[PDB]
Amino acid sequence: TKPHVNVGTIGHVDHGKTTLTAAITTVLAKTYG
Amino acid sequence: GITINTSHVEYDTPTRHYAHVDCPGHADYVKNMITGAAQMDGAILVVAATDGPMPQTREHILLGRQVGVPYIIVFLNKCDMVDDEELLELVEMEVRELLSQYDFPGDDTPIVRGSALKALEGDAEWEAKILELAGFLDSYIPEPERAIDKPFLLPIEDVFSISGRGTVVTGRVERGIIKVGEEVEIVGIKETQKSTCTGVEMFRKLLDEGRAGENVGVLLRGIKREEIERGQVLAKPGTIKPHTKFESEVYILSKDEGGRHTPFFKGYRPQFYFRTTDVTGTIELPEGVEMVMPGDNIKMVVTLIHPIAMDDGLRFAIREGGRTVGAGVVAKVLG
Ligand SMILES: CN(C)[C@@H]1C(O)=C(C(N)=O)C(=O)[C@@]2(O)C(O)=C3C(=O)c4c(O)cccc4[C@@](C)(O)[C@H]3C[C@@H]12
Ligand SMILES: Nc1nc2c(ncn2[C@@H]2O[C@H](COP(=O)(O)OP(=O)(O)O)[C@@H](O)[C@H]2O)c(=O)[nH]1
Ligand SMILES: [Mg+2]
Repeated sequence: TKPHVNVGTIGHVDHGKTTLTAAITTVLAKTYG
Repeated sequence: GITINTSHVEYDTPTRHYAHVDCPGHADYVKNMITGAAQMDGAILVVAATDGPMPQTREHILLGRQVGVPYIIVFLNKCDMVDDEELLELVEMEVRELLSQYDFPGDDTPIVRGSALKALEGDAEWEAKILELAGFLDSYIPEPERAIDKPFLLPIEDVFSISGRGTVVTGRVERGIIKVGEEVEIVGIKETQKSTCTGVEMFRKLLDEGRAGENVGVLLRGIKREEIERGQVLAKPGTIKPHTKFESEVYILSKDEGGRHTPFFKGYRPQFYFRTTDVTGTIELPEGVEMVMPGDNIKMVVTLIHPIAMDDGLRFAIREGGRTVGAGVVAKVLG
């Protein structure tokens, strides 16, 4: 079973934290599953 | 209670599984980081290349240092807007400096230049950068240490004396493992006492060992049920020491969250809830501040009336007669 790591996006408002979060999720599934 | 706005998403890379938080506003980040609601083994600092660092950028990094986030990876976003190799290099230098300012290795810190927007739209030249970031999540953040691998720590929730067998302390093992026969220390409040685990029971079923996460009862060799004071903890000898003075970051609930209506000033002596009890303490605010408003977060040096077993990162509540008025994390112990 895979190691589990907790991360998160911090930074100033409107700099892209949430959009990047969506991107990570998308690109990763698309590429590895 | 504390109002908290968060997003929790999970995803995978070929070798690891990730749990990722994202909060809408600055206040959320503050509340989350301090209350430990959202704990992080590593953080992704997002900085729009168009605006460069900003106040919250700085504040988040500082908060990170304070609450104990060990690593930070940077993602220069909105690069699909800039096109001056010169400009970007500028922003980077700014950021690395900024990280170094707060003791993060600004030089060795990975910085990916990308575009969250384009990547999301499907443009593969940009999706590439997302994969690069993921690579750093995998390589840069070391695999975190599991609860069971840490030294034994058990916050005592109650005490009992079972006839002819001895004194039984109960509680949930916070971390590590305790095996019958092992020697343990009782630390906090009074002077550290030593003893031997002569047994581990759980609803009469006799056990071998008590493991992190389990609600067990630990049997102690010759130590009266009255020598145990509320607030003390059971721990692997020499792994945790009692302290009274520490520096910390705190969030003071707003009126709406059910906190104070009025600000407090120097000389405020509230009670600090550590695991199981309140412990009164004095407050040293930073220079220049003479009053703290409800809803503010502030650096604060605290001095406890009795010593409590603690290490960097321990969370606590500030209470005014049972009522919770604030929450904090121990940024660094002093004595
Ligand atoms: C266009 N976009 C997708 C959304 C939006 O309309 C936003 C806005 N400012 O108008 C966001 O900020 C929006 O992009 C955004 O940042 C949102 C959030 O960050 C979160 C987080 O982190 C946690 C819980 C809920 C939200 C959220 C529902 O407010 C998110 C809404 C996002
Ligand atoms: N051009 C461009 N716009 C972006 C990029 N990432 C995010 N945005 C936009 O910037 C806005 C703020 O992004 P958001 O993720 O909501 O920022 P947050 O407040 O940090 O969550 C959103 O409307 C996006 O459309 C990017 O890489 N390029
Ligand atoms: Mg957001």
